[PDB]
Amino acid sequence: RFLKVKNWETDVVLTDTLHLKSTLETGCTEHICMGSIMLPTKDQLFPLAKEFLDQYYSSIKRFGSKAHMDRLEEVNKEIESTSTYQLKDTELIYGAKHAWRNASRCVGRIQWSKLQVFDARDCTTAHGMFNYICNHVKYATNKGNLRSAITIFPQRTDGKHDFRVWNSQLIRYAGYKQPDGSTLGDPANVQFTEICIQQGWKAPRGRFDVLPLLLQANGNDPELFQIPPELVLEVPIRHPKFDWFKDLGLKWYGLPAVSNMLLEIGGLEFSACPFSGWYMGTEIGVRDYCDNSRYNILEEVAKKMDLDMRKTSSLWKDQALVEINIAVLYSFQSDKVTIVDHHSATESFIKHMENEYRCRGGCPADWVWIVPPMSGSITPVFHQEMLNYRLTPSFEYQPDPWNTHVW
Amino acid sequence: RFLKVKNWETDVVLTDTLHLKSTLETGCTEHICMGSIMLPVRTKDQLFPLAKEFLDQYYSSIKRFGSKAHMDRLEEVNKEIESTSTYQLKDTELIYGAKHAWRNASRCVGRIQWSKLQVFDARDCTTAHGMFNYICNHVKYATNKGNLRSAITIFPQRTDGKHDFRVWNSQLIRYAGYKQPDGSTLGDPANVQFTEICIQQGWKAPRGRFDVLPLLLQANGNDPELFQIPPELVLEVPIRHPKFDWFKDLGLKWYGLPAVSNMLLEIGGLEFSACPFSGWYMGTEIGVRDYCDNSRYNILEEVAKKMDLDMRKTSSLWKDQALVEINIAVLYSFQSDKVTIVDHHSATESFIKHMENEYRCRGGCPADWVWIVPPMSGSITPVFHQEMLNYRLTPSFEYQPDPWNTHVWKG
Ligand code: HEM
Ligand code: HEM
Ligand SMILES: Cc1cc(N)nc(CCc2cncc([C@H](CN)Cc3cc(C)cc(N)n3)c2)c1
Ligand SMILES: Cc1cc(N)nc(CCc2cncc([C@H](CN)Cc3cc(C)cc(N)n3)c2)c1
Ligand SMILES: C[C@H](O)[C@H](O)[C@H]1CNc2nc(N)[nH]c(=O)c2N1
Ligand SMILES: C[C@H](O)[C@H](O)[C@H]1CNc2nc(N)[nH]c(=O)c2N1
Ligand SMILES: [Zn+2]
Repeated sequence: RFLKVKNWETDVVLTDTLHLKSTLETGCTEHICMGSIMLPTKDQLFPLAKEFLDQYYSSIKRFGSKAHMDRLEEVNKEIESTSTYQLKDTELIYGAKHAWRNASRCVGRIQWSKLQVFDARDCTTAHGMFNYICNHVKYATNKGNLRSAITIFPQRTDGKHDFRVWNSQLIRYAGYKQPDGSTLGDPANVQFTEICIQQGWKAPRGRFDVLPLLLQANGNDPELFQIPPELVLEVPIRHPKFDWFKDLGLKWYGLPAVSNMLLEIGGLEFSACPFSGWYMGTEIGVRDYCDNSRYNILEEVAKKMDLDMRKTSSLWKDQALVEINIAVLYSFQSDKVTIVDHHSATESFIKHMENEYRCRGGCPADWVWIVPPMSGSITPVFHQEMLNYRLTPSFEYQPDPWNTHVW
Repeated sequence: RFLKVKNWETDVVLTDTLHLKSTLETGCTEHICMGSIMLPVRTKDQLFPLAKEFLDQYYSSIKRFGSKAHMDRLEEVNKEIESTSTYQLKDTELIYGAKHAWRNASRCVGRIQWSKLQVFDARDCTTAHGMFNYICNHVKYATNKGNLRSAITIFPQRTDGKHDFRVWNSQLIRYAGYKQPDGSTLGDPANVQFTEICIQQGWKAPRGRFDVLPLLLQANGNDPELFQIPPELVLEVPIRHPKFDWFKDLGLKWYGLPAVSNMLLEIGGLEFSACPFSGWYMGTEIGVRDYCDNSRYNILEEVAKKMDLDMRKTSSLWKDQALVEINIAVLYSFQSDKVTIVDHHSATESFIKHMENEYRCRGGCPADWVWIVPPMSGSITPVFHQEMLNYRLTPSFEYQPDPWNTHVWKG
């Protein structure tokens, strides 16, 4: 019931009590751990509302006050009559910030209270969605001095009128399977690109074509919009020492912005809620560039470095990996686009954990995602025991809409 | 039931049924995952089902389930348990059990090897001196002048828990650590507490950076006794770098034989509290953890200094660059001296093939991702992208507390 987490580098032990407030299920049982699996009515709603409103009124030091009891009363009345309820602005803001605070896979949460919340609940059409999203993109980008933001579209009603952004991120590159058998662009995005073309997009057919948005308002068929090119800040990738690096023709975008997740606050479901921060360098340099199923660039880079690729034991993959990651960080920093390295981010997270343990009684953290995909044990998070559990408000994965949607 | 694991690089999906045979707990519940927690005297009544599960598993493995041999063995074991409160394994059952505890070790990336294990039966041992001899023989056999062979040496099982065999060393070969009055540590900081124990017990400490610790051995619940492994049996590798001539002057070396000596082997309900086992190293164990952990030899700074890297900001990735060079050096050094070692790319690739084989022939392969993924270059190894299921099968190796925390001193 009361649980200890130990840091094996520093011997610091912290005690977790926050997990007792956990609500949802983990995927694990006493017989099987699923820690490494990527995807493990009126009646239901009033408890969820009450749970949330209690935590909110507690946060503003007015728990069990008349304003507390009056709002619980009001939400209760409203669910009774209408089958749902509407969050106050103060509650929506609190809820969005806490969904981020509770996101166990996010190493960037020291920042959680500084989130700019854009209330797009008054949106009704796909053109409106497009407008809201351009404004989000411009605000968050801020000419390279990035600011965290979320834009929240209307909540689910009967579920036949869902707002969705069909894109997985606001900004992503097209992928095209070629006669050649190879893939041009991002292999992650082949299926979505086909949907875009099939819906009428005219693809430039290059290696870094920013995808159009596919927006679904009010459960209608999604429509296509292109983000103003001038709002998408991109960074050409060069290396501080290797002059040939630029010749690889690599670039990435400045703004990481997840658009396929579902935000749950007080039992209400916000199925379109694009959110953004800034990159940790490894995300681009290790994963986007070096995953065999992605741009898969290790081979080309190692060749330009003139390394012995004959045997795995020469660690050519590892050498080229480091360089690619030095290049990414240098390029963002030179163009003054906000980026964080995995050493600084993980150090920040350890501090955030201590804060959360001290002020909140714990911090749900998923070690499998928090530990960077390179140089794991030379980051402090590797040595830090973490407990993973699900608190609400939360961000949840949801299925790609082309499976749900009836055209 | 059926559980599926996906590999996100290949889209290959595997189906686990083996997890239905799991019994012990994981630490996890439907409300909390403890997948990153390092650490998440039997009665007769408990013992006969444990013996029976094991014997049914053994007899099935030799295609003799339900034979007269199988039935007669169950009867014989049952009678021994009710008569003596315990039982003895046949040599064949002991071998099978030891191999299976390895096959079942979910934190072990080297399991493709599991069926090649030399088992030394040391159940006739009675004294610390006897244990010393057995362990010397294990070291010499496993070392094989650099052509390393996996092995385990199994000392007598637990009886009343007051007569335990234990190796107090956590590994058979490890280096001393000495806390200095000024707060610095000489040698390996992981081994300071044990080093102080050896010293107190009468060890004459050379007080250098790589002093091989003496063995501290407990037989039959007695106070443990000190013994020095003959130095000519302890194979070591001086670490040098293929391109950097100054790497040798760091004065680094490491031992060739990784040999765990503090774990408990459970077979059919019986508990083998002293069961030292050894394989060969994966390079990162030394180059990443032993050399570069802040709490271990902590060489990153010195290496990066010598390399003249920009050390004013982490974003130059100086630590990452030094890290790779050190690991190249370890692999090169072991290879040049013809001492078995495997790189983390080779080891993980073989583990995936092993895992897929097991899913096909066994219905599963319990694996702990947190431990299986290497501590450098995680996602450029195939295991990073492989979903895994962790659960506990027996026979098994288990952690046990250090014996100095529990021992009743006789004086
Ligand atoms: C401000 C700087 C931020 C940093 C440096 C950061 C860092 C990260 C990183 C490295 C990941 C792993 C991404 C991956 O492997 O694909 C992640 C995941 C995540 N973060 Fe953040 N984060 C930031 C801001 C945010 C914000 C603003 C939110 C929400 C408001 C958020 C919620 C999440 C969620 C839900 C995930 C898991 C995503 C998934 O399941 O695919 N983070 N964070
Ligand atoms: C044959 C070559 C082998 C290789 C390359 C290898 C590889 C590894 C590695 C890298 C670890 C993680 C070490 C760490 O982080 O501390 C490990 C853990 C382990 N392996 Fe092996 N292994 C080998 C043989 C063996 C043998 C012979 C056994 C027993 C018969 C064994 C049982 C284990 C166990 C029980 C662990 C978990 C240790 C603990 O919890 O402290 N492995 N293996
Ligand atoms: C807000 C934010 C900040 C930041 N620094 N990075 C991000 C990364 C977003 C992202 C980019 N590319 C891929 C992903 C995820 C996989 N790593 C997508 C994903 C896939 C699956 C199967 C499950 C899941 N939960 N999430 C997430 C978001
Ligand atoms: C048979 C074998 C082969 C191989 N390649 N490597 C090994 C490494 C053994 C080892 C060496 N140094 C430390 C450890 C473990 C953690 N890494 C010790 C440990 C500590 C704790 C707190 C728990 C635990 N289960 N195990 C294990 C053994
Ligand atoms: C199977 C495994 O869970 C999967 O490859 C994970 C591992 N850790 C990760 N960690 C982060 N931050 N992001 C990821 O996409 C993944 N992928
Ligand atoms: C806290 C965390 O579980 C701990 O640092 C683990 C992580 N993964 C590991 N993996 C291996 N192979 N060996 C270890 O000692 C550890 N330590
Ligand atoms: Zn778990």
